Amino acid sequence: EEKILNREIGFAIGMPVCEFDMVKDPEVQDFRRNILNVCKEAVDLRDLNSPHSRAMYVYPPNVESSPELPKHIYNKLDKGQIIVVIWVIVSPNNDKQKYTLKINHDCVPEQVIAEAIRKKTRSQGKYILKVCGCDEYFLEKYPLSQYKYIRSCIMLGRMPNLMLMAKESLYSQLPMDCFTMPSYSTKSLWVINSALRIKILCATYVNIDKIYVRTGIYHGGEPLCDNVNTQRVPRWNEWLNYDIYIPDLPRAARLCLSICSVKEEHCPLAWGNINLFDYTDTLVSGKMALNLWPVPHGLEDLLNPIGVTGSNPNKETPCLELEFDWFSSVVKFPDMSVIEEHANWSVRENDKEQLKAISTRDPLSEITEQEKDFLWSHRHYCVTIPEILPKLLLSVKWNSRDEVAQMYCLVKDWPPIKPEQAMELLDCNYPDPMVRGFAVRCLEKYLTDDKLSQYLIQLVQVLKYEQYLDNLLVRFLLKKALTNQRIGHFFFWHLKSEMHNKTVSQRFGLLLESYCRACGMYLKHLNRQVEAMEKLINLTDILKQEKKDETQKVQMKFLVEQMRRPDFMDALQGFLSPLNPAHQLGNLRLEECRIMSSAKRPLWLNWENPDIMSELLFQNNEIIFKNGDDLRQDMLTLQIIRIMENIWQNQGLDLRMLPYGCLSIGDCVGLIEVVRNSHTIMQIQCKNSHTLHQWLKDKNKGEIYDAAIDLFTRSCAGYCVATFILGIGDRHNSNIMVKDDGQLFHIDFGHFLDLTQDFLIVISKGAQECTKTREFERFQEMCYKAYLAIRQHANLFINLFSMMLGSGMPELQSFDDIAYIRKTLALDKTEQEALEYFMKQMN
Ligand SMILES: Nc1ncc(-c2ccnc(N3CCOCC3)n2)cn1
Repeated sequence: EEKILNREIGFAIGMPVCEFDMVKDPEVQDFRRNILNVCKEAVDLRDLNSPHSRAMYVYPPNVESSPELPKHIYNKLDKGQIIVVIWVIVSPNNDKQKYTLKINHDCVPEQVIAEAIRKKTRSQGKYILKVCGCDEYFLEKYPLSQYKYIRSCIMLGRMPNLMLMAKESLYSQLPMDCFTMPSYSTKSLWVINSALRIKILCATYVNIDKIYVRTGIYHGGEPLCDNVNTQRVPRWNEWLNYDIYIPDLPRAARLCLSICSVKEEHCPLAWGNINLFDYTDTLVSGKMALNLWPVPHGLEDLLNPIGVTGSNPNKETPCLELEFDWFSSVVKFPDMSVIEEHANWSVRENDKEQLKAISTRDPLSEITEQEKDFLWSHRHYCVTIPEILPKLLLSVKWNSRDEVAQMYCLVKDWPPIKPEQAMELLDCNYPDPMVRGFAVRCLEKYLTDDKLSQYLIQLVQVLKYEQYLDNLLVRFLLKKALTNQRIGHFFFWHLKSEMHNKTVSQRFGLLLESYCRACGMYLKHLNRQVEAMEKLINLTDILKQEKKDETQKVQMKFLVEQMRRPDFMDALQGFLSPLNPAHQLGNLRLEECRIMSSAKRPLWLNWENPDIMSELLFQNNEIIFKNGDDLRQDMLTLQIIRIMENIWQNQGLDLRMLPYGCLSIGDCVGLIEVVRNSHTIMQIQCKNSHTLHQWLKDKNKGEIYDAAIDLFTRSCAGYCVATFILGIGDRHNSNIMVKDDGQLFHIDFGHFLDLTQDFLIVISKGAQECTKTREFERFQEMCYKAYLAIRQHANLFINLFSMMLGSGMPELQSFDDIAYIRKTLALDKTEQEALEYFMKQMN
């Protein structure tokens, strides 16, 4: 019954569900019950047009955001038509019959199926089209070229191989749903005319010269008043008085505490932050016990205002007891109507052009005090340039309820903005729940499932910035994960991979419980993925701890011996790939598995593809399992590279990049996708500057030589511009790879935000004066055009990095690290001045 489901949920999260039942925090138990509404809404969407809607949840169409094909992709077609191969399995003997078609690139799946039926019968709608070799279906009326698989075949010049499948054969393999409910289911702040005061009672569990408590009232990372310290001494029993009146406290105000140690040398020993208002909008009052957190490396200040809000779950840590005033009644933050009343009671063409100039500045551009006052005075004209909302929100004095009431009214009527601009309002700079709610509404209105999958790692990270467990953002993400299994799969893994981090364990564990309770039979597939990953984690841990010093041959004897055990073989075969759940990982080809001699000794694993038409895609799936490397920098880099490639493709610049798959599975463990038929530059050379070009010529003889040199040039141009803008380091010949067809790509992105002679000879087709050929001038023009196209999209890139500021990545800890892109992109210069800077760097 439910005891079975709770056991399976526990195995998926890596935490027994009864641990959440034991938590007495009312916010936790209210979240567990209230999130079930989102679960029921999603389950209802899945049964609305059953069984078609159930099939589209499990197998959502993998399409691009727009049906429009860029001019250079349309040119690859034959008079706007594509040649596709439709296969039909005609049992007995499982015989494969192919029928080749030449149809319009925008033909919907049913038109393609009808043309195949016509060609077959020359010797109605109870069929569906599947991609040969993987579990990807064409279940929706999109034009064929919009499907990522088809669009990928047009570019690349490959032939689409689709399979005509009986609609009944798919629907019968979909499970029967249940999603049954679990067993676990005043005065106004503005009338308190006193300044804020908080009593610091005593600190337990605090085993140099003296100790004191450092405190501050903050809104985001910005202090609303000066910091106040207790006396150096531990019992203080002292009331701390702040230079801020209670009615001027914004809704997202937080108390940031610290226990510091003392030409005096100061150092934080522990920190803790408390929301001044709880999840029910009640101002905190009475006694409270805050368990503090250890100081994170590289703090550079006495307080941590960006850090997680709430008491440390480990109650055997420094515990600071605090007392808040009680004003005889429960104090609440005023209703929207009350705020509206106070906002009302609070009240040139050269100026319109000055607002337009400020509006075009990037998120990290400095806005002077004169400019902040200028923007705020024209706050009413600003509703006509909606892209200026983030700049106007920074101009508001958040410690003044008169300005904040007026800002709330402007936000309540603000025109919707594009998702990439609404995402800037979801970083740590904008804590206000009305600002954050506006941003989420822009995402619900305009974010496609495609763009949501693309920006999933920033949206899962910005969940950590929410003040409360139940919020608009988490409800949006969970609804999208519970209505699109491809989004849900990555949503599950992005959360699970952070369960080891205790500052987020509770939030992410509760969110994972809701997801597992409502995802349906996919939980059984997720448990197989989790079980295979645990066997690999334990195995690689035994290798890196016990058999660490033994030889590679002795380690391989142990790996084969461990992997041949029944328990291990069953766990490592017949499960979906966490890198791409559309790929089934059948039988382990142990003869092809090897312990690599690369850093941290990763495992190169090879599994058969059990698809009946595996030969039309890939017969074997090769994945690297790594233990010891933080795959988060690689994830972020590969996401940026994919975004840069789309910016170039859509602007008509055909620069082909290779953002191979890379999923973090937990604490410094992950999977990396093996790009088939690839070799490092060092391998090509060790099997002189003219060696590389010679290897490419031996592999590509004839007309296919021109294609390989062109592809090499384009891919090389994209990676020179990308590595430049991002400041990617350690670009030696073992981190740069090349494919049989000339495609160049980089690997291992351990360094970010800080052209060999062999490539120039390949680009110039063999010439000795390579830097003087016309091919080098054409390659140089590609770089300049690629550089300027990305510079036009700088606000997107600055925002995608800014959302990663609180991930804990050593390379991105502050806005000074993101400022590296402001220098390479030369955002403080003109388009002509930036191109000349880039040209000087290239020359
Ligand atoms: N973090 C990180 N990322 C990638 C690697 C790595 C090392 C060796 N080979 C590959 N390749 C094989 C060819 O396909 C592309 C992936 N990757 C290592 N560490």
